[PDB]
Amino acid sequence: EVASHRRLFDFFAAVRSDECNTLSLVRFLELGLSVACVCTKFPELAYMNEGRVQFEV
Amino acid sequence: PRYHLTRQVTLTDLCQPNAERAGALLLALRHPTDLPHLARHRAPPGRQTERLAEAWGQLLEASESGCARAGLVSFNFLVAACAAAYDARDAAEAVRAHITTNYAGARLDRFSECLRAMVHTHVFPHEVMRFFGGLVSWVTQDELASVTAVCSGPQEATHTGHPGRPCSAVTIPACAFVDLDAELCLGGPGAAFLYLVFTYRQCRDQELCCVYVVKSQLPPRGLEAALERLFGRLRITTCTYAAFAELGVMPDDSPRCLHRTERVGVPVVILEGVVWRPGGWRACA
Amino acid sequence: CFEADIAIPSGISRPDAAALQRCEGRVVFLPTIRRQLALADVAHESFVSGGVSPDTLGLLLAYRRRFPAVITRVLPTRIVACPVDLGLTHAGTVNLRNTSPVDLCNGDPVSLVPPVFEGQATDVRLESLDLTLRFPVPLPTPLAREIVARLVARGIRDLNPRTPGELPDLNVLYYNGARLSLVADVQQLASVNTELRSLVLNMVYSITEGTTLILTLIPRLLALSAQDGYVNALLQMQSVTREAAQAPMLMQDGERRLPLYEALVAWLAHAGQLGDILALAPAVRVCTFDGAAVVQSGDMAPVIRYP
Amino acid sequence: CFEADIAIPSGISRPDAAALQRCEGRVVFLPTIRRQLALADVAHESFVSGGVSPDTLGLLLAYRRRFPAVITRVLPTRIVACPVDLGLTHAGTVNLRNTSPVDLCNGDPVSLVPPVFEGQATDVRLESLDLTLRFPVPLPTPLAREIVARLVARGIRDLNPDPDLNVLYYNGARLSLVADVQQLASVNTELRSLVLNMVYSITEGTTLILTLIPRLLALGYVNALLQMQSVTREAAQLIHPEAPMLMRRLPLYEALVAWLAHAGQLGDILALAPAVRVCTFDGAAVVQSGDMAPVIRYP
Amino acid sequence: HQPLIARDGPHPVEQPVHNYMTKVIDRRALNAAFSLATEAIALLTGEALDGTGISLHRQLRAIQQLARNVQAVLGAFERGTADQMLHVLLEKAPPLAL
Repeated sequence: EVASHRRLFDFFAAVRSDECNTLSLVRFLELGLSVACVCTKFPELAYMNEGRVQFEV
Repeated sequence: PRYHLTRQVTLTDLCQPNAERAGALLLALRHPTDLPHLARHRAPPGRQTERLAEAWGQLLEASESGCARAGLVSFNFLVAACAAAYDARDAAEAVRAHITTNYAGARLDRFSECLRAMVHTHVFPHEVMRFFGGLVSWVTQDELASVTAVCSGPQEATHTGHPGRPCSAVTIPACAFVDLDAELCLGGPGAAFLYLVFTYRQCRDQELCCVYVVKSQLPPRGLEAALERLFGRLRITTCTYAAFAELGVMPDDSPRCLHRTERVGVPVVILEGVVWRPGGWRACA
Repeated sequence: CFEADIAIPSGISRPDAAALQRCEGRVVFLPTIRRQLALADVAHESFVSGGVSPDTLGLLLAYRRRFPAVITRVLPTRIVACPVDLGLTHAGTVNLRNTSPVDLCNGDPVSLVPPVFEGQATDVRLESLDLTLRFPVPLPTPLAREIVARLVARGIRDLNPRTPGELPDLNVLYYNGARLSLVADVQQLASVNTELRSLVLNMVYSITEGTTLILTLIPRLLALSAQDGYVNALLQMQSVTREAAQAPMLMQDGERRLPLYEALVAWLAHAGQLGDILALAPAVRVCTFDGAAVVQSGDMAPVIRYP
Repeated sequence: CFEADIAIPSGISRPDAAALQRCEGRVVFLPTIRRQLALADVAHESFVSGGVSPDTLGLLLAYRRRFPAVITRVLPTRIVACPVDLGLTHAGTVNLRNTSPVDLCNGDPVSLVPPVFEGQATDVRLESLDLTLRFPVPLPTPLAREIVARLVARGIRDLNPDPDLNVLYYNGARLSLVADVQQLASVNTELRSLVLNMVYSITEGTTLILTLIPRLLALGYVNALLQMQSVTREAAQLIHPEAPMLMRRLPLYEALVAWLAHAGQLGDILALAPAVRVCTFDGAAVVQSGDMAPVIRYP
Repeated sequence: HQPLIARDGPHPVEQPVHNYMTKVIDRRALNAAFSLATEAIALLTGEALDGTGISLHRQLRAIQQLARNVQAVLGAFERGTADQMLHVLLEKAPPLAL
């Protein structure tokens, strides 16, 4: 889903891994509103060809 | 295996790669002590075959072979020596201001005589000074030479980015803006196919010599009719003019450039990323 | 491979998607080197020039200035093609489809010829994308060089009439048996004319000064005719050599130029190159790993580099 | 690379074993590319094509037909060769044995016939199973195209007799083409069929063109441009040859294909295309006879 | 050690040649091979996976491709074992009318 999702993303590069002063540091992240405007989500799109949604009014 | 190294030990009587750039389109000098004999042969007898017997003999005067044979010819050494020959003057002659201040026209003046003497007795300068590569390393001594300047496919212009993190290495100059002939002004997207053509004029301009690179997205079968068109030096009759081999593919037309900064201000074209298909020569018409 | 793709641009006739599946191993002439390209320059409507379609000699000249490409894998979204002119660096020996009536050999050079056969038109039609497709016919190269000389000389007979209407058709071919009849429908003149001129102009330069001494030994040829087998079989019946039999011209300047050796050089320069300047260059060679000595019609033969 | 194995057959002698020790690094031709092969596909006895021994034509048909293989390491019960024709360009460095010219740092050497050099040199015979391995000669592209047109020119003066073509200097050395004492009398009978091929393709076409072009231009862009680049060349050849020689359309155009069919044969026969390249590393750039050389795959 | 029927009479004496005769072993190839596609190379190693069971499900359909192929080539030797015996018997078989 989410935690199961990137757990193979870290592993994919992991098996591809075999294949005078400080203050050199800045930090960063961005979430929270990163789900609000999105205003829905389906995760896990597999090998897919066509997505249909039909409307009945 | 998309990485190779080649090495030939010669003199710095020729190119002096310490005086060259990191990127130079080096020729060898295959059959170096040759051509007293083929001066006599392969020509009709109205050519007075005792000319090249002395002509190359004055070249190595300016440069005894010893155990370090005469070879590793620069790209500069043909452009400036033909600068007075072909149809570009005071701009191709800026290559002579590049050589004589860094390399020497003493070796040019003996060889510009050869460029009127080799082509005289039908000893045409194709299939002599065969292609070697792009001057990777210059592990040469003071007055002697030991160069690794790899042949052998695309790896010469891949192994340029990997060695130095800052900017780019070699990046394959054209060494004259008059050179890299801007053929196909009928412009479109694709990949570039580079070739090495010696265009001649036999007894009209008194055995003309020319060295420049073409620019085309054209096959070898679409290049020979492209060698019959676009020329004005047809006015000959002997024959077998305009030889060419494959300098290989530049698999990008986007990375060509326009500069005048090198090493004397000489115009120069950056060409990044090249499949160096070594190719083969052809000279019949 | 230096991968090059051609996408499926707009819509699909649902059986015709399967028609693109059975074209695996065929050849696309795409006049570029692209990372992506439309399917519009692919078909024969792009082979058609301004207003007029090429003849089977013009299609040779149309297949001159374009680039062949091998169908590698067929997706419903794209078709991955490998650029024959550059990307033949395949130790995996990217595979081709033989669409030809001749069972070939092992070890043949293979050059491409337009469809000119009487029954192997290779015409597949797309109506959703209105395009016509002529696949080239891969053939062995001596059999390929036996064809192009016929079709130009058939168009040489398109310049002059003169003779009675019963002409030798140039339309019966011979491979070990196997009577082949091809199509003679239209002969465009400029495709004949430019092909005829290089047949003239190269045969000009292929004669030299020392060549003339060989012409003296034409009566020497028939002296070997009635005294061996090899020569008499070499001497053709439909030849001018048996017809012309029914001298140094001194002009000797210097005589240290090797005049006889210099004759065979420039003759080979232009008369030695007559198959490849008229037709397409061979770069495909028959190479099967299993020890199979021939490759059937319709098979998938492994393909190696320039001969 | 894809190393291929050639099987040693049954009982051979130690000099037959030592004959296999004097060939480590030669050139070998084979019909198919099966991962296990036998010696029966290798020998000169496997070159029979019409029931007789092949000539230098009959070899150069096969020498342009079948496939080169270079033996890296010799073995009991096997022969390991990493073949040239498989692999991507400029990979899989292999090692050859030079013969009398140099093989400089470049040159792109070409396999060709033995009897253009000493015929019973490099015709190494196995004594026990009684077969013959005639190894081809690896000559570089300028001189390989040079010597092929000289002996057939020497075959002309040996054909119907009444300078000396055989000196042929290299860059430094003087290359003695003539191995007189027993070879040259075998030369003009082992290039015997081949000289007829270089002749008959000349006698046909020149006597065809002089009844083609006068039959053309009046039977117009190709008309005036016929002698445009041939002014005082073809009309001068019409002045020289048509006078001191002799002079029909429906057999003529039938002969048009047939000569040019023979022409397309000879281009595949002649000119000796490069197959493998010398472009070494950290060498003296100049190879000598009997010494190895790092040789890379594709021209 | 062949028998002797050592004779009476002045015909000369029998002599037991208890000779050692040798033979010679041959060498045979018996080669077999099997394909493997352009996919299932990242698969069956661990490169092209995901948290989807579909990634695991097409990882199954490479395993059920090899699991039929490994028995096919390991079968082909036991099939090939008998086929050699039919050659090496018939190579030393004279025709029984003679």
